Amino acid sequence: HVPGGGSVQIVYKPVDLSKVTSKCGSLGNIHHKPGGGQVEVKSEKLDFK
Amino acid sequence: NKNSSYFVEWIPNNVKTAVCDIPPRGLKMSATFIGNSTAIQELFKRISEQFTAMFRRKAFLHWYTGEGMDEMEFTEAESNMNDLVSEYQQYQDATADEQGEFEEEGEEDEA
Repeated sequence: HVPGGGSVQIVYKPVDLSKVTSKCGSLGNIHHKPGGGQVEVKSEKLDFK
Repeated sequence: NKNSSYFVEWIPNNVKTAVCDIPPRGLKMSATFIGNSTAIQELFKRISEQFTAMFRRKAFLHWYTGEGMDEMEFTEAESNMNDLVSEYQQYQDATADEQGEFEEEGEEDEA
């Protein structure tokens, strides 16, 4: 007989962050909205016709 | 902090702590230690080599078989302790160093 055991394997496994996916509201934007209307439309020059 | 060299570093802290309110009768304070240093390989490695060297000439076995024991079972218990010995020997000096879930791809030429 040959004594000294057979063989036994270690428990060890590789690791990864799985390309995981979540929500982001901030990622959906790069630009701001244009301004409101700064201009008068009511004014009249009061000509006596 | 004083050493990591005698601690298993891939178990981040090897330590379990507790603090009971009541000491033993006649004492002020105390602690009980229970440890597993992989050094303990030597114990079993002794036992399973001392076993095998008597067994390799069948010494004493006549007393064992006389209580109907099986002659195959020696071979089995000593094999099991050789697996158990090998267990400490492989987990001693085992890696804290990382390995990724990433395979070989044929994505390049030679350069």
